[PDB]
Amino acid sequence: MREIVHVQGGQCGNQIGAKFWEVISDEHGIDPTGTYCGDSDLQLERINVFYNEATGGRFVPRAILMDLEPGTMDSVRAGPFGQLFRPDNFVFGQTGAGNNWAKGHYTEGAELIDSVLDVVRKEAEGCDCLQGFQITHSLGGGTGSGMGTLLISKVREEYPDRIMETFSVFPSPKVSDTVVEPYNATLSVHQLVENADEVQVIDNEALYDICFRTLKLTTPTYGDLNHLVSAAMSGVTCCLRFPGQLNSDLRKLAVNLIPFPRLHFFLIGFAPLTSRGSQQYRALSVPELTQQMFDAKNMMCASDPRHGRYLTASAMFRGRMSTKEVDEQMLNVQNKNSSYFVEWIPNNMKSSVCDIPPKGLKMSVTFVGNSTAIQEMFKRVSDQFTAMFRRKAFLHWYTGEGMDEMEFTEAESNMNDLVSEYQQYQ
Amino acid sequence: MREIVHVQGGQCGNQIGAKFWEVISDEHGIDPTGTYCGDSDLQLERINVFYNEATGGRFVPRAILMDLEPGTMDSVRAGPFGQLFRPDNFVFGQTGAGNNWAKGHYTEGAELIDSVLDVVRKEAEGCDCLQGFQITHSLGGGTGSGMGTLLISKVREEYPDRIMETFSVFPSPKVSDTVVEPYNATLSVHQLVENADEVQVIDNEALYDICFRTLKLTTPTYGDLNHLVSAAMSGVTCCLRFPGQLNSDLRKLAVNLIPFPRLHFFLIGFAPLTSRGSQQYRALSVPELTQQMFDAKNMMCASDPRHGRYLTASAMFRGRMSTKEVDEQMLNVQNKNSSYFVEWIPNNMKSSVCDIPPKGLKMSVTFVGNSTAIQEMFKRVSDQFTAMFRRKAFLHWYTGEGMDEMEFTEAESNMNDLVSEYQQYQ
Amino acid sequence: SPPESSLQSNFVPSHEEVGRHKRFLVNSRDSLQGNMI
Amino acid sequence: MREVISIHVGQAGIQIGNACWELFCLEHGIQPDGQMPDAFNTFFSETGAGKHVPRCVFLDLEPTVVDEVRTGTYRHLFHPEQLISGKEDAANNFARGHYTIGKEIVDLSLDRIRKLADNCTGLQGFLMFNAVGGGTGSGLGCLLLERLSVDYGKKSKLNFCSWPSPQVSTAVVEPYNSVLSTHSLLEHTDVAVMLDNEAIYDICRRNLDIERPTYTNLNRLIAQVISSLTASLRFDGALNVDVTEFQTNLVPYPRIHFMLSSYAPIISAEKAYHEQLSVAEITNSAFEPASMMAKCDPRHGKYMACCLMYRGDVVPKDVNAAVATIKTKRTIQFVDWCPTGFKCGINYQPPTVVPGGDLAKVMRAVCMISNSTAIAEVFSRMDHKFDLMYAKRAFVHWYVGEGMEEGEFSEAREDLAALEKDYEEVGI
Amino acid sequence: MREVISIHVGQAGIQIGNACWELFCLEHGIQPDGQMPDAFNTFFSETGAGKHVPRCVFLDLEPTVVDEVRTGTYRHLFHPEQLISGKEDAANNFARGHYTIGKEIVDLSLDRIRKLADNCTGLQGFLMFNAVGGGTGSGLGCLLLERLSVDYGKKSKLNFCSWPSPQVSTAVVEPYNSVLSTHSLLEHTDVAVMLDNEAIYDICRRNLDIERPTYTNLNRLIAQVISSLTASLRFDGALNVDVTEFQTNLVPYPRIHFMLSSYAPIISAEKAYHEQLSVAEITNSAFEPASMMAKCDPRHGKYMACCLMYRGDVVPKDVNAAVATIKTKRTIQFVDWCPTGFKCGINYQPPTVVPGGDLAKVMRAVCMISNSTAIAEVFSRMDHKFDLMYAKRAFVHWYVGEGMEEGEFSEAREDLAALEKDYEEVGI
Ligand SMILES: Nc1nc2c(ncn2[C@@H]2O[C@H](COP(=O)(O)OP(=O)(O)OP(=O)(O)O)[C@@H](O)[C@H]2O)c(=O)[nH]1
Ligand SMILES: Nc1nc2c(ncn2[C@@H]2O[C@H](COP(=O)(O)OP(=O)(O)OP(=O)(O)O)[C@@H](O)[C@H]2O)c(=O)[nH]1
Ligand SMILES: Nc1nc2c(ncn2[C@@H]2O[C@H](COP(=O)(O)OP(=O)(O)O)[C@@H](O)[C@H]2O)c(=O)[nH]1
Ligand SMILES: Nc1nc2c(ncn2[C@@H]2O[C@H](COP(=O)(O)OP(=O)(O)O)[C@@H](O)[C@H]2O)c(=O)[nH]1
Ligand SMILES: [Mg+2]
Ligand SMILES: [Mg+2]
Ligand SMILES: [Mg+2]
Repeated sequence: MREIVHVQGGQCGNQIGAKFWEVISDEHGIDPTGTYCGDSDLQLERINVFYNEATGGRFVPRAILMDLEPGTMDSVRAGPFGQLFRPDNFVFGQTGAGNNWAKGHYTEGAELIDSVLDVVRKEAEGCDCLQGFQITHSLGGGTGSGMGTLLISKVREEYPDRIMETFSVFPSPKVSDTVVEPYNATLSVHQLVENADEVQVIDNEALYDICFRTLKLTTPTYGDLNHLVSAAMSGVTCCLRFPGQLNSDLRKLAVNLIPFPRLHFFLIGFAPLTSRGSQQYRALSVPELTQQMFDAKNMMCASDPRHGRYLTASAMFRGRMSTKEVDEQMLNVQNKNSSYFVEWIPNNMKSSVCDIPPKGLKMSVTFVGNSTAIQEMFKRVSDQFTAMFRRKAFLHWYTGEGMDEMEFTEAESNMNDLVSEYQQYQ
Repeated sequence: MREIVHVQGGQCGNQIGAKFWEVISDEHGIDPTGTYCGDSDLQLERINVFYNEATGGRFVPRAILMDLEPGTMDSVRAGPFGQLFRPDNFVFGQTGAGNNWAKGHYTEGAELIDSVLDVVRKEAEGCDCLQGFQITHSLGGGTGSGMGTLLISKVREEYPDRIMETFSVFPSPKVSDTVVEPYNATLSVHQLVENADEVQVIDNEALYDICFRTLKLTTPTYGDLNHLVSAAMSGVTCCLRFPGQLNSDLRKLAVNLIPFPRLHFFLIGFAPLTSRGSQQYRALSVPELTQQMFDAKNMMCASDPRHGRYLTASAMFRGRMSTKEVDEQMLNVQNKNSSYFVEWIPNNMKSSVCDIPPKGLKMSVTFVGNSTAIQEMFKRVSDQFTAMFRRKAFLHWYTGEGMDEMEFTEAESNMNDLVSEYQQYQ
Repeated sequence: SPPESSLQSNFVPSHEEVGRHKRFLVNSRDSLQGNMI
Repeated sequence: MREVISIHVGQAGIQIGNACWELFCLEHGIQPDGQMPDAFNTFFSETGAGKHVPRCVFLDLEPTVVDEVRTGTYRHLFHPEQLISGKEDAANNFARGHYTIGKEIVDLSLDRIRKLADNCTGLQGFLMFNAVGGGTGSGLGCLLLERLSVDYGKKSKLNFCSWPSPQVSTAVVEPYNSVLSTHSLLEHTDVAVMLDNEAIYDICRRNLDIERPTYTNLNRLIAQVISSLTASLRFDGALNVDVTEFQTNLVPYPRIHFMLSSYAPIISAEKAYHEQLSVAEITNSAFEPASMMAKCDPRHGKYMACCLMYRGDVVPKDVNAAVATIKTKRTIQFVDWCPTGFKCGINYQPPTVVPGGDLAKVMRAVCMISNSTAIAEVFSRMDHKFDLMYAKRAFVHWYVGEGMEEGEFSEAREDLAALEKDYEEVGI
Repeated sequence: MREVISIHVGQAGIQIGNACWELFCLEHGIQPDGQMPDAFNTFFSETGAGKHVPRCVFLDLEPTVVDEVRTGTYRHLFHPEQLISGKEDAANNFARGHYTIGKEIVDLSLDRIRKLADNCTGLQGFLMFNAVGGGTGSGLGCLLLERLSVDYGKKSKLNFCSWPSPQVSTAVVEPYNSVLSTHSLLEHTDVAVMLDNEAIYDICRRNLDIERPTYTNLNRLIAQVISSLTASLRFDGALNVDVTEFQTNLVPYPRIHFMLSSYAPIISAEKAYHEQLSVAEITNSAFEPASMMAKCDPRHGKYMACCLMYRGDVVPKDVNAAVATIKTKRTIQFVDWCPTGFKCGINYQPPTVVPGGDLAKVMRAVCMISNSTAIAEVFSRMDHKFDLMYAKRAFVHWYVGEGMEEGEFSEAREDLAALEKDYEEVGI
């Protein structure tokens, strides 16, 4: 009865959500030809959230593939699980957005946005009531930051009631690429503060941090760290997709995690995770998932939760478990670690229980929390932005294609006051 | 129930404790794959004092391997019973401790102690309450002494009410490997009085001496010594894990063996000991267990205890035996041996019966005494320390990483204060 | 062909490492409360 | 659709364009006659029975080195109008090539560039290769860029020059050709890369061990720079860096568009399979201040942006560690308004062995194109030589005879002088 | 992780290292081409497919020995630029090898140290080999110790140099060169061990019964010392001694680190069969003033620290028995401020014999490295040599004409004089 429409923009966005449709497929028994194998009532009764029928029995994903190049959307199509998406929902664009935010937002992305908005209006409005939109993009390039936020602006005015959950990938600046990361990041943040209900902040360095000091991988590749993101994307909408003892919804997360509308930037994480020679050494109980869901490194953003306070927090447990432990462990972290938890909200925790655990595992859990330590991400991009800005850095591309100087100062204002608003509640 | 964390540091601590986890596996029925091969619940009912359930049924030992060199602790994994240990309880670190106390306690132990407090915290806090800790380490070296001393001061302020039972090996006067052993010993002793509840001195002269005069060996080796220590190590703990006529937890050892808080340096002896000449040719009833534990060439220190008094003394017995024979034979000890016992407190002997004998024996005994003869261990190491420190021997190393000249003078003055306290009761 | 991903469907990584070891040639004795064979 | 048009003017441009058009042709596998026995679309059309024809325009005024193309092995691969020649040469004379003998071959060049650009479904850029220091490369080449900018605007004009080397130049009148060709290279050029010949000699004599290299061996390493720069145009990888990506991350201000090259997995047999060539090793040698391909040592300069293009079996996390260890090294310093100063690209296609060549099998490569204040010295070096020669008006009677006044010399020294001034004000 | 970069400088350093790498390749199982058919990590690298290039830097000013390795049986073992060599030698002159021609080769010396230490992770120590009684051994031996100290701090710099002999020195300027070496190996060498040729000459004559040994027949015993001392760094042992162990138990004061070495059993095939090789007798044959690899009997001084490296099938009980019978035997002395003084590192792996060499296949061996106050004699016999020669200013015009200033002979003599006055100060 409720549908999530996934729109993926950018090279980062298309590759992450290709893993997302791969993990949703085997959570739902979908073969990469559309056929469904394996017999279970629960794996199809709520598949309308992510798949539609095709009068051939083919379950087709709600994917609105987008990038301003015939590049990674060719590799997504040619790879495994690439025949699922409609060839119609593959809007190409041939001019190219070269890591420039104004390219996707103003001067090349404005002539293809009228087609991807037509596609998403054909595919999302043609039902009784859609639950919301799920947008996957990186705010580091030109396509995800530029075209992604342009569609975000147009969707929030056409549907100013639905939930837009955005798994944004902020530029992690300690080790990174492209020299225009602070320009593309800050020029998108001052839009995501208004017209975006939820923004889950993801940094690549934290994905390497899990891949090095939790999974003990040899060579963490882009596919492995896109798999960890798709774990969190599937885990948040678990109750929307399967029955449970304590069901939830994306609006239940929104109303229990947003004290004020501007503060909606969440730290995400997901860990019943373990190394290769330790799953047969490590147990599995609610306290053990709890202690690896607050700790330091399970966060997929490079922001230490100890360097701040939790305004509010939520926990999406999955699988067969006792309802006493899922309540008592959130109490136990609340009263033991009280410094990293605000007081003007008492009892800052939501728990919610799915009954169907993910494939292979016995129980999993995903964190989404509104920690005020997210100020150190906007500060770590602002101090790079003002460094370039004082001597008028790589800018004649941005100004030459139709941006005045006031847009950049307005970018600094709405992101400096975001840090200041997080200061008042820390 | 109760639990014990087995901290072990250095080449001595890792190799001796690996032998301990060998013996406690053979005594609990743990096969060298993680399973249970025996068939009796009198073994398994208290595996939750040294092990943790790990989903599949595998009993992972509750040990914290720690070494500031990827050397012999990699060789622990190679040998048998070496895959039971959990691989992220392995605290690695490349660096390389030269035999040096301030490398272990000031420069290189500091970047590595933050990981091992994390591992101790994840295990100890996972339960409700534990009976205490158990540390095996070497005073002579650098990584076992200097780092093991800093951990037992960190976990003292973290949990200032659980026991600090330290199976420590003291440097030997005749058997002298490592040149800077008296320095690292003296810098370790003066904090070991103020941050360890129980210290058990295990000198390697007596571990050799047991082998070739009572065990009648031909090639005494290091694995032979580590078994002799480990039989004592189970011989102090079996009243916890196994039932008995008169049970005795380790805090009952603490209060009955420590008349005054600074003096807690003990001597151990495990003596149903024999050879191949007389393994058939030897009665193994009660009165000669007490004859062999109260025998000079039996204690695990070169600290000949006829040259001193026996302020307190426990003897935790094992095996099928009667409560009158233990009481009247140790009353016989207090009667005939009267000059070598102390006189201002009565009944300086503690009874406790552990009704399960060790594997292969029908009864055994483990004697832990607080003899004032331990002050001649502190007289020989102080003799070697003053012989070096008069002419400032080997100090340019120790002052290099920021440990002052004065830190040696409170090290010697505090260790002289232990000599005087052990002297005034004699 | 893109590089292979090393992570299973249950989010446990697939193919293991080997530690860069240290010449596991040792010697073995016995005195295990019985004194040498 | 990705399509770059190469325009090789001058004798040196023809020869470096030769070594380039085989990393383009038979690296894609096409035979000498022009048959593979659509990655070729970056550099080639297709005319029926598997005939891919190079997207090149060869320009020269002496019909002797382009005639070697018409008579060599590869005469049936080029179309016989893509090898445009003349009757008489330009003779290191910028005014002859630009004002007198240039305006009879430029009308043929713009016809062939027209027929090769209306056969385009989106032109990425004009990769024009020339030799600053000669007559038709500094002359006709300058007029070609002025005509191409007026007609074919808003799409890039990446130029790799052959700027006159400091000591070795094999001419005497090259300061007049270099300083007066600066105007085209400063305004009518979107990306300019300084690429002299001494630094290629030094790379060949130190890493590659060929102690007697010829121009043919110099054209080798120039070509390997070009193939790695357009590697992501044609082949897949983790991250792609097309020619629009290239100019937008390496050009801080519109006037400053001058860069340096280094392609340093330079190994050869005995120095090839002995050395473990990891990602850290090749990145350190790329930033090493002797493999710069301009004699343009950056130890006295400030780095601005870098364009490390890893190519082969390179893992992205190994790129991440290699960037980090360059940043922590102190002598590799960066200007303060640039915390993020690298644009990492990764190709999957490995570099290619050379039979009878100089390099060997290497599984990974780096080609970083970097802008720095250190490039202000390659113009101040030739400021000394122009000032000495123009003092008593040597060689001026040539340049004035065929149609430029002597004030062209003074305004081009003014264009050079306003050029270095903009570097130290940016750096400080 | 554990790894030792070995820098050989000087002609004696080259042939010593040639015996060292002959033993290292044989023991670890690397062919002369660099192919096996973590123990290779301590001395070799790891190239593409099963290749192990030595982490060695051969450095010399004469070319006649370095190129002979390049044209010798181990040509393809080495990557062919860690064997750097100049065009002219140092002419048995410290001034020439340190001030004039060593400057144009030290830049290539440290550049190869950079590339050999960038791939390494956790370098344990620079093991330097030279002859201080020569030209380039003394000269570049100083110049590398200054340059490595100012760039690479912390990390240990061992130096197994060869001191001039008392009697057979094969030079006439041999006291000038290694007086000027004293400024180098005092405040810049971490640990220095004396290995002079006339002592291994007497060991070969007495123990191996080789009446007429060559330099090779000494260098193979030298390689046995390097194999035994870095043995715990590569093979598993009962007690582990690494370089950080080797300096913290054995170097009392910062300015007393001069050492002697002793090996046992150096016994040939015809004798080892007719004799027991046991832990006890290899120790008393080690603490004997004819197996010292310096003519310096310990009875004329007092020991301060000892570093017995037992290596083989040694049980640790008999090691303590050997230490006990050495704590007896009043012939051997020990200083009063060190009641201890025996660091015994035990390995398991038996020695590797070279086929066609001169040692039998032994099962156990010990390598003393000892510090004593008797080692002041090693310099004190030399004090007569320098005074008798500097008196009427002989051989001076080479040094002062080269570029080394006059007067440096005096404070190099005063630094050496303060070295003896430190040794009888600590021995009282
Ligand atoms: N890379 C490369 N450079 C060359 C080659 N031949 C000449 N040069 C360089 O070109 C410079 C001289 O300019 P030319 O290229 O000969 O001049 P041109 O472009 O042929 O124009 P004209 O002088 O009119 O013939 C010399 O300084 C050389 O360094 C070559 O084959 N390869
Ligand atoms: N152990 C050993 N010592 C050597 C060898 N060759 C020479 N020596 C000693 O080195 C001393 C002189 O130093 P050399 O190594 O010969 O000369 P150098 O250090 O290369 O300096 P130059 O005079 O410039 O050649 C002689 O007195 C020899 O005793 C050798 O092969 N092995
Ligand atoms: N997690 C992830 N990040 C990526 C991927 N591809 C690129 N990125 C990151 O995204 C940034 C580049 O932006 P990108 O989305 O690729 O450019 P766009 O296509 O113009 O939007 C770089 O900092 C990369 O680290 C991917 O497949 N997965
Ligand atoms: N009981 C026992 N003693 C040992 C063992 N290994 C070394 N020792 C003794 O302890 C001393 C060396 O201490 P060491 O392990 O090197 O200390 P570390 O450097 O801090 O690890 C030597 O005198 C040995 O006699 C062992 O496995 N068991
Ligand atoms: Mg009781
Ligand atoms: Mg020409
Ligand atoms: Mg020489």
